[PDB]
Amino acid sequence: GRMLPQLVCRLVLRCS
Repeated sequence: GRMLPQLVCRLVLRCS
């Protein structure tokens, strides 16, 4: 995984 399964939800946290 990593940078794929959370690339979206993180996207939120991408900007976190």
